[PDB]
Amino acid sequence: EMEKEFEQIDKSGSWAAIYQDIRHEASDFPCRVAKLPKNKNRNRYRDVSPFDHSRIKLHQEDNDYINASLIKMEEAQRSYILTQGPLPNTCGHFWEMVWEQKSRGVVMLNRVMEKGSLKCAQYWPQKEEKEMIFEDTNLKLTLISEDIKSYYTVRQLELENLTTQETREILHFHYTTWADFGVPESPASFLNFLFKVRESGSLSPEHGPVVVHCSAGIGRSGTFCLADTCLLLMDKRKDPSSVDIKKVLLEMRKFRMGLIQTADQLRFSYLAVIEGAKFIMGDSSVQDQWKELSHED
Repeated sequence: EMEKEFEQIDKSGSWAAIYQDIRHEASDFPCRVAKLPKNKNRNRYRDVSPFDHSRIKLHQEDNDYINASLIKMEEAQRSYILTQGPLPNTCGHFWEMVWEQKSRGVVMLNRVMEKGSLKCAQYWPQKEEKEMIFEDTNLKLTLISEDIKSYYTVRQLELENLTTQETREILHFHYTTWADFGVPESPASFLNFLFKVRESGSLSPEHGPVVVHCSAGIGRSGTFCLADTCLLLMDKRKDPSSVDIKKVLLEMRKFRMGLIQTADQLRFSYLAVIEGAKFIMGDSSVQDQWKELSHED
């Protein structure tokens, strides 16, 4: 039981040792494309790169590189694209990826400005009447509407391929109070947000993989994906005891390095999965309780 092990780790005060064990066991695969000289200005962080085997390729002749990884969870049958916060020169690439991969939702777990520094380009329009055109990838992006809550904002965007005039609705789920190298305010607040993404249809198999990013796309992004996958696995046979969280994280780390950046994020991941199990195991009313506890307005 993840709960029985959670209590053991807490009593031992061994979250740091557990977390370092995962670091030591994690997969190591080449990132040769990411390290090519011509891609240096496409990477936000020197030490966060996509593995070659799992990287998303842009469908263009010139340079197909974007710092983005396809995390394909075979047993859970869910996929995610994890990517860095777009740079000023990679916003067109970012939306090209969204188009080519047929994603329906973008989950953003950071703010543009965090700890007095710019963590992410302003890659979507903040005003309906000021749309964005990405000339390098021939895409147009319009803000359609916005639903602002206390700690998160949901936006409806229209993405248009200008070459064909095809248009798609993109949902943007923006968690605005989650500090880098931090944890959410509560399991309830995090799960309320996760179930909002789930409820929108953005995670469903008829769409492309959801795009998840923070600044580097590994820490907060890893926490989000790990909790979601763990809850989905539990859902499939109604068996909380069959879910080994550490092994799920290690499986995810076969597809992108560094997922979950602190021991307390790992610890939080356990808390979120343990609490979310109440919903999975038949207590539907807990979802309402999360929404109230989250004080979203």
